[PDB]
Amino acid sequence: GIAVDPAPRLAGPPGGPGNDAFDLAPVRSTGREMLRFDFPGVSIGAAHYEEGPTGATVIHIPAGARTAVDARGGAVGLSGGYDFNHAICLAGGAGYGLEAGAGVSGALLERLEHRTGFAELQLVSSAVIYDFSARSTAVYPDKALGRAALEFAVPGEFPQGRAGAGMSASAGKVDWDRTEITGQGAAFRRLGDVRILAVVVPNPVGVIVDRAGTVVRGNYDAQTGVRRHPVFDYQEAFAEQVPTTISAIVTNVRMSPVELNQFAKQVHSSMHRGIQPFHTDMDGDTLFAVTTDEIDLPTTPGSSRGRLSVNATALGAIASEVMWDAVLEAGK
Amino acid sequence: GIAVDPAPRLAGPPGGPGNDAFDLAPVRSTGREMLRFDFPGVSIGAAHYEEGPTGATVIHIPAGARTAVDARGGAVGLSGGYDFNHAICLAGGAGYGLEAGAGVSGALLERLEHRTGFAELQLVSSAVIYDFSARSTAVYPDKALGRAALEFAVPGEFPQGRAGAGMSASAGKVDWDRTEITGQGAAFRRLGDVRILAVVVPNPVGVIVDRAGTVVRGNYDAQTGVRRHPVFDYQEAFAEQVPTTISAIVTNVRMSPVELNQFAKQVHSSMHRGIQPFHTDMDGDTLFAVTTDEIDLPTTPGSSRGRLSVNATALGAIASEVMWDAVLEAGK
Amino acid sequence: DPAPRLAGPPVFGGPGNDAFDLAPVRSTGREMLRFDFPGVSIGAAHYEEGPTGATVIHIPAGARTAVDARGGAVGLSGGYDFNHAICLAGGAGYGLEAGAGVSGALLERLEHRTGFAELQLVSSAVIYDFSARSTAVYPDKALGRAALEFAVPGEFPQGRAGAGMSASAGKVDWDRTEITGQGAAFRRLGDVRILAVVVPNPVGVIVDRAGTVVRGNYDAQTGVRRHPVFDYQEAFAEQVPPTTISAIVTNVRMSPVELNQFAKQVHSSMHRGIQPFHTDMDGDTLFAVTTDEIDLPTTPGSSRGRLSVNATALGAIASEVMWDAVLEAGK
Amino acid sequence: DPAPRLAGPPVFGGPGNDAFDLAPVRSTGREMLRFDFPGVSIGAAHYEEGPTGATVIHIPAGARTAVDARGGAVGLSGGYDFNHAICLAGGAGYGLEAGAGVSGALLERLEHRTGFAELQLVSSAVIYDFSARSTAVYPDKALGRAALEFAVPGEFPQGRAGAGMSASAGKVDWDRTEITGQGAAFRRLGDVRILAVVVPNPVGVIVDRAGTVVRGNYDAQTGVRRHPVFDYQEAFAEQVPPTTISAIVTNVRMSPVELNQFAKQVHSSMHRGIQPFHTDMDGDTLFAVTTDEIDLPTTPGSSRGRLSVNATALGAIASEVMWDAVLEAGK
Ligand SMILES: [Cl-]
Ligand SMILES: [Cl-]
Ligand SMILES: [Cl-]
Ligand SMILES: [Cl-]
Repeated sequence: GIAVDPAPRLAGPPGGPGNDAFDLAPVRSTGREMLRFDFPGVSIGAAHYEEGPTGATVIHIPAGARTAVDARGGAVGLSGGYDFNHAICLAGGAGYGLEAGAGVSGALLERLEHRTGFAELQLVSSAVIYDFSARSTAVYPDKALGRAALEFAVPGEFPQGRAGAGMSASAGKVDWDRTEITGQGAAFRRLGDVRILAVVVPNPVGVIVDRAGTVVRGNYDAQTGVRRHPVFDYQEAFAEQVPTTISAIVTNVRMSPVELNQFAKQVHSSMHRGIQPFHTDMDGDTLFAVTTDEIDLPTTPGSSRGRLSVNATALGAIASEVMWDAVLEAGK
Repeated sequence: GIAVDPAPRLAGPPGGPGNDAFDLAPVRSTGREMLRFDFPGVSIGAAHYEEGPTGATVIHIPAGARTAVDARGGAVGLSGGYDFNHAICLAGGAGYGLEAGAGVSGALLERLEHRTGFAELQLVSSAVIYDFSARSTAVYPDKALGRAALEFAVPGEFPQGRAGAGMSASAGKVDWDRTEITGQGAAFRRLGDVRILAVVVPNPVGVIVDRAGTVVRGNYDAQTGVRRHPVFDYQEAFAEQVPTTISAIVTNVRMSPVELNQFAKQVHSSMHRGIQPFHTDMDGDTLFAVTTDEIDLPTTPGSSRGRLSVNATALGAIASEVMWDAVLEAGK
Repeated sequence: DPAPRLAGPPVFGGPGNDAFDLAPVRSTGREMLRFDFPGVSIGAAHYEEGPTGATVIHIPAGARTAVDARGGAVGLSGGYDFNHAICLAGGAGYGLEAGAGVSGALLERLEHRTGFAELQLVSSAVIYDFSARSTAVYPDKALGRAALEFAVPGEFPQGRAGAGMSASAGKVDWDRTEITGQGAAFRRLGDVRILAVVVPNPVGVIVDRAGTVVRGNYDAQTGVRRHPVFDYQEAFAEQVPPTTISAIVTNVRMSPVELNQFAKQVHSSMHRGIQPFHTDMDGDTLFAVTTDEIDLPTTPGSSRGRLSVNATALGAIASEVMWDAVLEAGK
Repeated sequence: DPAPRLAGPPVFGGPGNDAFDLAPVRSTGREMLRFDFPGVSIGAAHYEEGPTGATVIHIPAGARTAVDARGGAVGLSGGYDFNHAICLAGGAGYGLEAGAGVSGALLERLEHRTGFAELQLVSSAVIYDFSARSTAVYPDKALGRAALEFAVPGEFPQGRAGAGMSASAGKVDWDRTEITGQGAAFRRLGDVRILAVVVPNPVGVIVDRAGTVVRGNYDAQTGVRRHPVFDYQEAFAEQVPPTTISAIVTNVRMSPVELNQFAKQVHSSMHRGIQPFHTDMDGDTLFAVTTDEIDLPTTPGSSRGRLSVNATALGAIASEVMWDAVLEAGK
């Protein structure tokens, strides 16, 4: 059970200098703690500019992996969106921060010795959060930051908390006076040979909610010292006036394109448990579902626990709980 | 707080005669209780065949209303899917049960005196659940049943429980030995002049879960007398072997097509709180978001409860809680 | 240029299904196309009282399907990724009932078995053909049942037959709209089979490969058909300021991604023979169906070129089979 | 038939961006199109070292946009429903970097303000143009910045210019692929303005309105271009068994649903001038952009017909402006 910290992390009231105002040196992000996991073939790197503060987080899978993209929000900021990726790049800096993905792409082209055959094309999908209201600069994750995240990527490690894309992520935006800093978060599970890793950068309009139904991050009211569910503010506002989260889930279980896409949708929708409201017009919510195609499900779905108990739906259910864990690490 | 009944309603272990084996007479469904609400312009009718047992539930809005359709599942059964509807028809009988919608359509053409100008076209969207494993007949909602639901429709009333499309709906299908009968369910809220009505026929692969996180319908294990979360069965199955919900939300608040579509997605995803897992490959999950375009939101979204507190996202949040209530009435 | 078939002014006011004792007629159209495609049957039925009809493609074994619903006024039921039949019909929204007739009849043939892997799946799409006649009659359950019962292997009745009974083209102004028809074409290449079925009811006109307008937007004042774009641009100079439903069925194995992209390609290709097309006023809908009997080779090469045997290539061949079908429809 | 411009065999092995001191060149192409469209600017820049380039449409006030991404190999960034610029580029995936250069330069012009309603939005799409040259050079940040800086109102450099520097057509076999170009066209009708920009790098060929293949799939053995479908069907007889990126910019107000359906229509219409099109091998992507300055009348009638002034009608006019653009590209 994740020990979330009850103390407030109000982001504060929302120009400022841009990138070239500074001599920007990428910092390898360590965050508050390192998650360690065992998943050969998948590396994660995180880098930030302290001058933002803002960052990027890169998932490198050099073999390339089949990918489904679930771009559910109404304000999505997305590059590539490919159904096969060598890397995924998550970044702050809103639409400007997609540039970090170009830094990754360029650097992978260089590792391939600038080979450009169709089958050699290095494919990176990027998505962004708007993290500018959480700080007083206009610094964004650029080319050099994306390359540095890629260079910093190591297998079996993830920096929890204020790190990479999560450096100035924040939640709960009915009013900015009640918005709190979140983080990024990851969690991982091995069942048999099955491996599931979840990565998340929740910058939601809504709030982070734990399995008991407590609001644990975002919409902190300084006048009461309490975090209410946004619906309460929304209903009072209506009674008076009338009259983004970016994520990845990576598994080693083979799924067809159709399965993987429905998997993506299932795990994504499940995140409305831990973030509320979710998939709003104001959110750019995007989830990447990625399989390394290492392990087959059985032909038939049966087990002592039910006829319909082993299949891609079952794995979605299990992966959804890994994701919830990741959202809670980010809000911790 | 909805007093769900803890007693089990196991559906039982899953041919049988079809429609014409019987002299099928539509029954006006009354269910276990009538919800009463005030929403001029929207009528609901429910009819069933006792011989199924199976039913249909029809939302008649004779003025016609702008509609967004969120067909999220992997096994959707849908007819029309129109962005403007005179009626919505929900039915059992799987794909065969879309015929009820044709019964509605034909009967509306007759009220219009068979006028067929472009602007006079009567538009009905239909969606279905597969409810055949809950009974031992092959009877399905037909033309005559849809017409009878339409004829039975009255304003300001909804039959809760085993009624209309919810007559043989059931939940929790990791194994059919643990599947329970659900129902249909509705709930309604008036804030100021704003009216929100929710209607739901949850026939999920997953289970119905209340606001405290208790599983309250589906995946009842007769050997333990308890309902576990499906994830527990799924994880045990994996450790061992390796190595549909149809709904409507109707409001009187004007929304543009773009808003209404994102509204649909938001409220739909929120239902993964009350049904888990949701939006799976095995589900045909479909939500209809409908506005009668009677009341404007304010131009600006501000209030004493926050700068971003009155808008279509806020209304999604409020409508999501009306929907949860409706899912709980269905599982009650 | 062919003789005109102007629809004439729409005479709304007329009797609907309940006013008649409606008798299904097996459509024979103007001529029969004969082809060899084992496991595919086609049945066509109409009511003279409309006149209006439905055309059903029956594939008993069931076949994977991709759906490209492109217009802004689509009228579609099911849209399944696996189908035992496809139902095309007039009657606008109301003709979606014909498909329920097919679904019901198939269930009876399956002796009312209902296990999740035995459900009989029918996708249906419709055209609005009310303006081309003076009744409110639409293809109902019984007419869908009749078309399935009338289905035989390797025949297709061309012209005013089934769903093509009252299809029409060229709707810049109703005074220049012409009756079309339904149309089919078939090509076999080694073991590769491609059947194209089409029911054009376009806002636009049918155009042949020389760029001639061959059906729709015929001006009785001048004796000549015009491309709609000439009417449109003149309309704009003056005032500012002052559906097609189709199936492509083949026996080549394609993955769901491949078949989907193939459906999109062939569908777009039809803007060569119908113009304009995929408009907000159309409900254009194409079903791509494969019986999954023949493999494409593992690599795409041949004496005709390195990227010459693949799904895009089939796309291109099928696009011509489809253009032939549209032209039969308009003939 | 025009003289051939065969690309020649792809000579992979060559130097990339880091091997050069890359100097942006303002593209002038083969000739300048001049037009009058207040509030729209176009800038084009290339590196000779590729050769490869980027073309940027700048709309300072920002404009509503619909995106139709149709191919099975799309390479797209942003895809926003509101844009201050559109960036088209070679370099395949890698050329999406040019758009980040534009985004960065716009931010500087906005003095680094970052409120949610002042974000500078750039959508970018790319073609793979590596096979048409012998280097790995791609349009980078600086090249995107250069094209935005080079932007002026009412000019468009036709031909090998900007993103069209190494665009090519006709990819049944690389030995028959021909260099294309980029192309634009402009039509004004009363106050109604329509600009069409296109960068065809199709697997298919460019075809004119008479149905002639005018660029791509040229056989040096015979001196003649072929429609790909002839190669494909012969390939199949033998062996079984044995991208275009574009913008349509107008000043007419359309609702988001209207503009979207309009984008889809115009995009499909391009299967008349490029064949095949919307294939799984293409990343075909079209941006429909409106400056929202002129209203369509409330009802659609005119002396040219009852349904003659509306968004479908604009669709049809814009489809011809676009075909002119493709032909300029291939010229
Ligand atoms: Cl576990
Ligand atoms: Cl309330
Ligand atoms: Cl049969
Ligand atoms: Cl500017």
